[PDB]
Amino acid sequence: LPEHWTDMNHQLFCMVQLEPGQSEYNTIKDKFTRTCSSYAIEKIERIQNAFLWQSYQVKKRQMDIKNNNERLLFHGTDADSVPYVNQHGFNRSCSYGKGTYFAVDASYSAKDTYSKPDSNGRKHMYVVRVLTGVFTKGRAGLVTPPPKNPHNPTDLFDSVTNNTRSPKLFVVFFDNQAYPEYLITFTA
Amino acid sequence: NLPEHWTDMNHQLFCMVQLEPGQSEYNTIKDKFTRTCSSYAIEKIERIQNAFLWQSYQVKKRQMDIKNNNERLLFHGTDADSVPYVNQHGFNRSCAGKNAVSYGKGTYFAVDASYSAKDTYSKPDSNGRKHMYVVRVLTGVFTKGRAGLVTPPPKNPHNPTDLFDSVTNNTRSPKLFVVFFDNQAYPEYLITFTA
Ligand SMILES: CN(C)CC(=O)Nc1ccc2[nH]c(=O)c3ccccc3c2c1
Repeated sequence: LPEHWTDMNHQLFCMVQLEPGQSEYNTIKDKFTRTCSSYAIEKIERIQNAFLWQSYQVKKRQMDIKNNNERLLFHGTDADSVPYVNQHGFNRSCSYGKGTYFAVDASYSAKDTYSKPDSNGRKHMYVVRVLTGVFTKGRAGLVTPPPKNPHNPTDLFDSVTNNTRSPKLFVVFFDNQAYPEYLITFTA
Repeated sequence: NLPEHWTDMNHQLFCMVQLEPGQSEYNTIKDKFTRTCSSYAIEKIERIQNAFLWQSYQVKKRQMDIKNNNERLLFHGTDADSVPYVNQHGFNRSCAGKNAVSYGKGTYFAVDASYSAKDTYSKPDSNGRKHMYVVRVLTGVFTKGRAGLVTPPPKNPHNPTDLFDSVTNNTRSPKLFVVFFDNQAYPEYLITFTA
């Protein structure tokens, strides 16, 4: 488990609210305001999920071995999906393909369509480690990433993007490819 | 890290190992198959040695043993065309076929081999070969399913994140299980058989 995590008293999951003014809080704030300077951050929480982390890191080492595979991306969701995501992560079962979507810019996940405001006006987006690895442009109807070689349909790309030259979003089609690291609660 | 009974796979992240009849390993799998499919003939049995699928699955199994008898050895019949993909990548619910009677949108596994042996599942290729996997499936704690499930239901309606590990057709007498997550099943053997 990461050293910068706080003690979880032999628990496997906990949300650790960050302290403003500290490097950790500010680093995340900086990546958000970089494109969302008009929004007001209410709080930032470090998601400490021992189980999700384990599966993700296993996935990461497999990808490093099989091929710079990790990207820090954004994911805005409604309030109701937050509890599930904290515990279980991102599910494709819940358009450049039918997987989970993650934005390069926080501005993109800030849209009400994504970070849908709750009755109190709060919006939610995750700061996510995503295993984008080797990618290709996507297309609707993808249920899995395309094969690197059409004549070896089992060697797959790790993710897809909207535009390979200037990626603004990535899509992953498997469970343990995204780790929600922080949850940003913010308002207008 | 990998099972010590596995053949060397040097430099391979994966390989299919053909089993020898007369062996406990081959014979036992044959016995579980013929237990309900005595009318079919087994062409061959291959052990699936997938390093990555195994690692992920075992991490997932470790986690379900802590959170909660979570593993079942079940059958999965597929067409020939899905074999290559399942060997490398395992079972995908996004590519999963609608079951005749549906208890959710995930990958299905049978208790009896007789069930998976139906042409609708282990579809005969042009040569008449049928295919089914022997799978280690993390069923864990389960409940009766229902169509339109995209994940397992919560053990409790008011704590919607604490989920069941799988769903079945009948809790008292389970003949099939459905899993909705990627590494809850490891394809351990591939049974090729004929009429
Ligand atoms: C039908 N979908 C709109 C359901 C949904 O929840 N989508 C969703 C939900 C969250 C999303 N978060 C993102 O950062 C993002 C970035 C680029 C493109 C999409 C997203 C994004 C999309």
